[PDB]
Amino acid sequence: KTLRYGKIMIMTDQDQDGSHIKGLLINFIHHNWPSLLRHRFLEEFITPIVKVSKNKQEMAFYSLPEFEEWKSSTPNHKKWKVKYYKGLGTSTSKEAKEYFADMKRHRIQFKYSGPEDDAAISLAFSKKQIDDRKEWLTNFMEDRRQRKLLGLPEDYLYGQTTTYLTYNDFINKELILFSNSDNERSIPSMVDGLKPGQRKVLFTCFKRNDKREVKVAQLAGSVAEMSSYHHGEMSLMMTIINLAQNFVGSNNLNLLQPIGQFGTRLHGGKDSASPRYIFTMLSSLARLLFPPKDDHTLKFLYDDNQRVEPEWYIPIIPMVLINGAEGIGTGWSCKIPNFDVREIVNNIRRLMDGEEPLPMLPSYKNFKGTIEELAPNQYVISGEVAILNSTTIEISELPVRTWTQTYKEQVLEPMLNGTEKTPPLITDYREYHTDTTVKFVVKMTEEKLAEAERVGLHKVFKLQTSLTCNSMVLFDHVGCLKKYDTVLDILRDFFELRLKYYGLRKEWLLGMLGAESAKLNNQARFILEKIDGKIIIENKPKKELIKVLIQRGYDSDPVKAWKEAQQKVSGPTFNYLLDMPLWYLTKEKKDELCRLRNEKEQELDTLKRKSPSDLWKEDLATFIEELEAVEAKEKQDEQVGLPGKGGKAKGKKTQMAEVLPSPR
Amino acid sequence: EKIDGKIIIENKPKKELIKVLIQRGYDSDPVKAWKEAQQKVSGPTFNYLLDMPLWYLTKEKKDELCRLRNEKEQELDTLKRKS
Amino acid sequence: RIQFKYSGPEDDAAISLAFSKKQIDDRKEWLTNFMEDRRQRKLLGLPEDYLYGQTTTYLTYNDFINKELILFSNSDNERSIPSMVDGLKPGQRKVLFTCFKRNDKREVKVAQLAGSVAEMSSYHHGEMSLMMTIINLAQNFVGSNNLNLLQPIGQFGTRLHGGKDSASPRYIFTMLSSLARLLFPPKDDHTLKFLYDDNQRVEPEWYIPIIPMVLINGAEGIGTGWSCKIPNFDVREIVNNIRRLMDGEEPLPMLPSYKNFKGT
Amino acid sequence: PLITDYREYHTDTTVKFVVKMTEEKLAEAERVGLHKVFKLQTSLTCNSMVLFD
DNA sequence: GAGGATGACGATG
DNA sequence: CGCGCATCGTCATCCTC
DNA sequence: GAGGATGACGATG
Repeated sequence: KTLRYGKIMIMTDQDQDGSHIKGLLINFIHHNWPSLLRHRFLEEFITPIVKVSKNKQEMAFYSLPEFEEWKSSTPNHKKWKVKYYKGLGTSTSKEAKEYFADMKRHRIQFKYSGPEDDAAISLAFSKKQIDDRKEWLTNFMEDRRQRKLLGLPEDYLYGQTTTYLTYNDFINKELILFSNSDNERSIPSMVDGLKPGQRKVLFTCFKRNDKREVKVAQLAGSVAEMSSYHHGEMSLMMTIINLAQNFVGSNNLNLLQPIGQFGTRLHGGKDSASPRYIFTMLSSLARLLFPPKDDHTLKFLYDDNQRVEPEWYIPIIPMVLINGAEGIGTGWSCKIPNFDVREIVNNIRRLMDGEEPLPMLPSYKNFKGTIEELAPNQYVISGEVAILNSTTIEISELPVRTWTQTYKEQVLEPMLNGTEKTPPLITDYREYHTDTTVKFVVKMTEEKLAEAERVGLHKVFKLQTSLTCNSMVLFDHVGCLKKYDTVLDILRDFFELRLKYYGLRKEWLLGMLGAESAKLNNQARFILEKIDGKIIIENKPKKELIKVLIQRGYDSDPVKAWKEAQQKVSGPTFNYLLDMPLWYLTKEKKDELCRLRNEKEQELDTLKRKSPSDLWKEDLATFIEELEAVEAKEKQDEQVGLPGKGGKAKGKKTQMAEVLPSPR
Repeated sequence: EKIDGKIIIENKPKKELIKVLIQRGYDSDPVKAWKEAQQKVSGPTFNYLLDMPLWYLTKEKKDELCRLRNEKEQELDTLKRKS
Repeated sequence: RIQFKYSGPEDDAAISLAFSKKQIDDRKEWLTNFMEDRRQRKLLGLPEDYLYGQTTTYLTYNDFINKELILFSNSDNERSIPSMVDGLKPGQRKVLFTCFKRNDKREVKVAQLAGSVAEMSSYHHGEMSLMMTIINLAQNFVGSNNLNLLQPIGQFGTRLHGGKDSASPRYIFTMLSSLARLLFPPKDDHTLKFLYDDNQRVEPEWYIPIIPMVLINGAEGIGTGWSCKIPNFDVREIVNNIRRLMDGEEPLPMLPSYKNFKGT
Repeated sequence: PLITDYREYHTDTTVKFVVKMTEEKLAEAERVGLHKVFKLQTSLTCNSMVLFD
């Protein structure tokens, strides 16, 4: 009674986001006041997610499995007018009046019995129960896989009216969906290495041509309109900005072109302007990375009866090894550094040959720093320093994760003045930083330089960086998570998954060329028959024309046949034989068609002659030519970024060999 | 004219075809003329006389065109008659 | 980096000219003189004068007031009050032209439409003003408008609290109305001459509606030198008045009317 | 205090006012004017008829 | 009973 | 992603010595 | 000299 309130009612949407807020609130309350979980202190308010209406008849549905059961149990499909309720802006005051007209349906309390539930309350909030959560997610994934294989429908809540709600089912049924969704959206798969947001953006970009430039804010709305994006607008724009970043230490191959200020390498890289201030344009590499002919390979999802993006893609190279996968999710995580793009082609060629591929080293574009690996899955990265004189010194190259403002505030300020425990190390410093390169006119006492050398230049200035790669967990082609050991095994798995598709593409291409080939052959035969002359065009009925076309061995539309054999794999159709203008009756058109019909025959004979092998190399040849062109453009940009200043002076430089602490 | 039959379609060069189209009183594209007389207000064009599919050679298409050509004449006469 | 120059107290009068509540007629004469000079220069084809042609060390206040701020005054006056021919402001004009560019059979988002309008109409006034203009075009409740060009989809603000309590432009949806097809027939596209900016076909300077919009939705414009405030009227009487005028008789006096309003 | 009670049963478009008042004060309100006391009158003038030709 | 003071306002910064 | 100060000018109230 | 405490982080609320 002393408290200002007696009951706490929280309300969220039917999405999984509210589950996290409810869990955090339960944690905040139970952490200090467990005894208040038995006096009707907490309750819940719920909202609808979808409503059907036909002939002034409405039905309420609060669960997606409930909607699936309603579809499986009712013979009316498309008969009911459906209306989705993703957010709060859709509902109106007239609906709120009906919502508050029935309290016993939405206002539901909770129930607590036995201390065992508290363990579950701690399960999602204990830093010492990581393996327990791992087993929990594994059990749920196995159960979902088994239920999907057996085709048995899963269980859901809010089927009928309820007065209370047990915590055990609350944790085991609702928050687990948020955990699964966060894990699915946080870490990309191993097949394409693209997150769902990047996937939606790239699919929307593929939908159009975009010959000219386009705004980011304008593109975000178009992406959200077709990709069914329901996560606000800021996250999508942030993902687009991350895709746009291509500076040193961020990415190695982007899908866009840098137009505007996308954040510099000086202050965090997050100092970019508004998405409407900046412009963007699609790159030329995406055309070769994802060939259009692969659209008939994967099966798209069916949401809102709309053709949407697929679940993954089939790139020519694993993107995780070129741009890095930094994902943080529940149960596991993923952090893979970058590598060299040139070595990937040589490794793939060696694997196609059948030889053991050479070990790779983490590389970065525009980075001259050497990396030595002493222990497996561990790397040491150091920069380069130049000693011009016994007093002056300059840092030539900085290691990865080195920002100008942070490095300055964390190194120069303690070294310049005398701190509480350390004397002033440096005497002077200058920052002549360019757009990409750095300059340090730093002076130091000659006597202190000997001590700095004895201790270590990389050690005193903190130029060494250690990283370990152990979380090699990625989504498999099936959907499972497996902790990997080496990169070469991932390359071999990708190679097998890619080899599986050469035959599929060959089967799709074979016969499809034959269809247009037979179509052109029939058209040429019709032209030759007209030159000879048997079909009278004197106002003859279409029925006699179709009868003659059937009696003279003319097939129907092959394109219609290939279209019919796509969803699951009157009478005849002859529109294509009558939709031809009179230009076909000219000598030049006939002469060019006589060889156009054989231009396809040449490729068809080549496909019948070629093997599934020797195609990957021919596909990579154009890609290597385009990559050399892109590198030439990058060198041209460097020439643009050339002010006219003198080259860096040659000077003594050394790399420290840290003792190996034998970690892990 | 095709029903009567004088223009041979046996791989004749386009030059002879254009010469025949000029000699038989066939004008150029009127849409091109109205487009030209819009900004400030090779030789002849006959693409529209050759971009027609074979469906025009059917009885039903000819019968419907015979009245479609007069559907516009009715509105043209009405415009010439109305104020 | 250019400094300024001050000579003589007379410039202070100009400094007060654009900032005196007792010199309204003086500003009116000033705008009138500028408009007459611009009309004469355009008719004679003589090029006007401009500043910053060569390097300058100082800048006199008299020319500063008479040459630079006057352009802002003219632009604000041109963009604030609509014309008498169509009664549409330049923002509404750009939005309606962009809407005419497409068909829009289904619904569309407001925030998504604003970018498409800004992309083709050469809009350079941020994004908030365009969305606010779209919201004002969307309002159709009692006491606001009598005939809109859109359809009410969502919460466009109620008649209880200011009418400005609407949600985010992305929260709400919109759809083109069916009356616009009859108000602006497509065949009128060959009548007006469009401007040529960026070598691109853009919206015209005005439109030719079947009825004066100022008498159906009101023109509330506040600009420099003058303003405009016209109340609403009845739509049924407009047709009778136009028929009587086509006949050649003296039209009857009208009375300000409002949709769903029984007040005399 | 002029009024004694009031209620606001407002719909989406229409309004409702269950308002009570002293019968004696109603006579004074009538003598003064219902539109005047409750401020229901609104005056507007249209003089700025300036438009772009 | 009249004049200075207070908001109504609609596109833009 | 909601939070908030103003401009140009015109006019309806409105209240006190 | 080792273990708890402090930030690095990337999509979303």
